[PDB]
Amino acid sequence: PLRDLDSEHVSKIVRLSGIIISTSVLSSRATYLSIMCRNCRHTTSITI
Amino acid sequence: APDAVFGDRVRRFQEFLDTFTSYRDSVRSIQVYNSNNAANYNLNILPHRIIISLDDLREFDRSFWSGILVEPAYFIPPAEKALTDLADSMDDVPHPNSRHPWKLSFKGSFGAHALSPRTLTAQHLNKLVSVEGIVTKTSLVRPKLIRSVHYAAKTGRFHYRDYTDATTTLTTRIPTPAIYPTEDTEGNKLTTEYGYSTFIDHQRITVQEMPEMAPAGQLPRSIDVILDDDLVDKTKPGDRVNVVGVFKSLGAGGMNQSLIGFKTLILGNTVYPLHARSTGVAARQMLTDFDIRNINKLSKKKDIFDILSQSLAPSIYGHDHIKKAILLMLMGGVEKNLENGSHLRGDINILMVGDPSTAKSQLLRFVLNTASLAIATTGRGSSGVGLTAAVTRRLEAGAMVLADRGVVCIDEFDKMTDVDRVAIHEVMEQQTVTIAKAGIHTTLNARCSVIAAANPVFGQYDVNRDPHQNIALPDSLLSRFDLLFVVTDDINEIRDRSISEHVLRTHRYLPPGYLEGEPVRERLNLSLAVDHVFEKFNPLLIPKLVTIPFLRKYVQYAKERVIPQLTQEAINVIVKNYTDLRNDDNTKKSPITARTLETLIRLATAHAKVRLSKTVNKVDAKVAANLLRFALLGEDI
Amino acid sequence: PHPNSRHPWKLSFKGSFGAHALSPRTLTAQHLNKLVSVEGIVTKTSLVRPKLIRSVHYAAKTGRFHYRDYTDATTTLTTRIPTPAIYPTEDTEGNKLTTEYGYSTFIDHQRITVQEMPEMAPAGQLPRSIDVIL
Ligand SMILES: Nc1ncnc2c1ncn2[C@@H]1O[C@H](COP(=O)(O)OP(=O)(O)O)[C@@H](O)[C@H]1O
Ligand SMILES: [Mg+2]
Ligand SMILES: [Zn+2]
Repeated sequence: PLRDLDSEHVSKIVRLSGIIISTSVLSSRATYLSIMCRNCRHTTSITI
Repeated sequence: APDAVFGDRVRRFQEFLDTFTSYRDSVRSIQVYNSNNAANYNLNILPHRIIISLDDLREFDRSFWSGILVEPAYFIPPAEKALTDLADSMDDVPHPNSRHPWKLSFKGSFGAHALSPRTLTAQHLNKLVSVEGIVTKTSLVRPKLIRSVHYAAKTGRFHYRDYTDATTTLTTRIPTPAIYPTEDTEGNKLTTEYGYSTFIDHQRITVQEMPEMAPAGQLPRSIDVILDDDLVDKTKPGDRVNVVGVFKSLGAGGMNQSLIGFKTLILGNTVYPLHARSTGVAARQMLTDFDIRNINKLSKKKDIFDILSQSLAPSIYGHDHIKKAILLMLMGGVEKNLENGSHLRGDINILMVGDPSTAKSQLLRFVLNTASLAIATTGRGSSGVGLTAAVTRRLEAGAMVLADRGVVCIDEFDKMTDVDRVAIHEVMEQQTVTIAKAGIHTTLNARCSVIAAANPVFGQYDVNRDPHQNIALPDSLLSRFDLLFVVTDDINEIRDRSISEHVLRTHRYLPPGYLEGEPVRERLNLSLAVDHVFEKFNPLLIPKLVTIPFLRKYVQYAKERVIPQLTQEAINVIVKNYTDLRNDDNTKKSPITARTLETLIRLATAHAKVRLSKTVNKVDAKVAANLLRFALLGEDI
Repeated sequence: PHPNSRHPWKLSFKGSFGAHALSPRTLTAQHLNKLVSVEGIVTKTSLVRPKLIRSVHYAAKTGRFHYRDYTDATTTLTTRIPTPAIYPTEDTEGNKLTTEYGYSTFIDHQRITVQEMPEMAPAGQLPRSIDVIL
């Protein structure tokens, strides 16, 4: 139950029931972004 | 530094432009138009923008098409450079007083990229997408400094600096935050030279999922669109819109150590205002020379009025003079704006009081569907705040302000509050809405023709009683209605069987491309606000009936290219009929005032517009007075 | 055109220089950023070394030829913004690049030292020298 979540559940898999009362707008998260240095042209890629 | 791939794509798009000659024709026409009114005035200047059909590009080069759709940042700049090179190549005659960058706009089938603000996700980023929605917010059209010109008085020299932001290019640059030059390189104070600096119009609109397709009860989704220097002011809040643009991601999304996620918006390339029913967007239609020829051909016919009257609502049986009045209101009269400032109304209002099920609402829904610009309202479903304007320090247009130069179809007119009734009183004759609220004294234009449906006091029009007791509406309000039609459901065997055979024939109808037992599909008809004249399906079985699209074309042509002038030979008939109606004792359904002289004049002008005549002849006045006498008394002379 | 703007042409100057006709001893800091003619004796000539002014690379995965231009402080009379562009060891999108020698551009560079001529230098005094880049 949502009221029965203590600090022993932190960073652990928990199953909890409830009702959704809000769904925010989708936001864009970078999963793979190419980067380049400003005072250079060094191309690199960061993968998420 | 030049790029080989960039040049290859430039030459490929140049080949594409050479293959499809319509694009040189469009660019040449734009250039000659600009040069011609440049030399004329030493009107308006057409933008350096070309509509590109994506279907033609797919036919020519499918990878170039897929590259533009999927990788616009790498394929749109080369295509724009090719178009600019082509335009400067044809520019043998330069405008009086490469160069002049030409922008591209896209149209056609987008496939999976034709989306909505709800279905536009993060995997559409950096793609050319067409988003359909409703405009909810339009920011101020603000100038953006793209080149500042300064003057150094000590040296007497003019300097300049160009500015660049992240939204002006599809590709990402190195950011160069060049400061505003407040002094020369060597210490001389600079003076900004406004009027020689370059400012580019910039607008940021918000496109939200349309109410007709957004899920019910769910919070809507919105997307930001940025318009630059020619797409600004192309739409207004509440407009249905189709924006074609590159779904871009900007900023760092909190990664750059100084946001929850990346800032995403659409760099608008094309803006199409769409026409949806009961919206504030009129219905522009393309009139080919064949269409105009057919319109003139039919206008030459004597009974064209009748042909246009019966073809309005063939599905409704009867209501023939009501259809004539509806057609005249669709045409309408011509408003008069005298030099001193007074205004004479040229819009025809119609009221239909009647028994239950005499098709008053179907005749309202038909007018809503077929009119160029029509807004549908119901009594007490929209108040004076919802009908007229509303103060939000800013004004929000109501039903009769959005329907300016249009039609307002009010169902259940009797179930309207008096607070709304007074505002309607103002809107019908003076065609204006004066707010004078919360420090906002504004006179909005509400030049709209009102068609309304109402029920009697007891729910059944008692023929024993008089109309004044059966209507229960203010007499001053009934005066504004140019034509008041009382329709009664009289049970007569001939018309009983005839209306029932019609109702069943209409119910026994099949579309050309449907099976016997196939449920007819239905779309929302999002027409773009820019092949036979007659109709195959005839519920009546008789004169010929024209198709609704052709009738809309005819109404548009007569409404936009015919301005009839009253004549003495029509004035004699109008004056005689008005004097008789005022003086003759006949127990009229509606009172006779000086407004009656002007509904005679307006109906005569509308019928003259029907015949495509530039002068109101005697026959127009006679038929106008005939319809009016029917509407007041019920005569058939 | 020669078989197989473009082809930058350089200028060389001759004539009377007046006060700018100097020697390594009389060439002071108030002649800086001036066109001067210096007469002297060559004492040192460095090796004629190539200087990379454009590197051409090949990406085998895409099979495409890329290039990068290099600039230093001595190649232009005016001062630029310094742009230390690194040597491209890979493409923008991760493909390994192979340097294409023979398509890259190397420019000969020499640094000589001009010293006051013995016939005009003061006797018994340490001579003055100036660096010249060719
Ligand atoms: N004279 C008529 N001819 C054809 N259909 C009619 C007629 N009168 C009523 N109907 C049918 O009756 C139905 C209801 O009419 P409606 O417009 O809702 O009536 P009301 O004006 O009383 O609201 C519609 O399907 C309409 O086609
Ligand atoms: Mg009704
Ligand atoms: Zn670096």
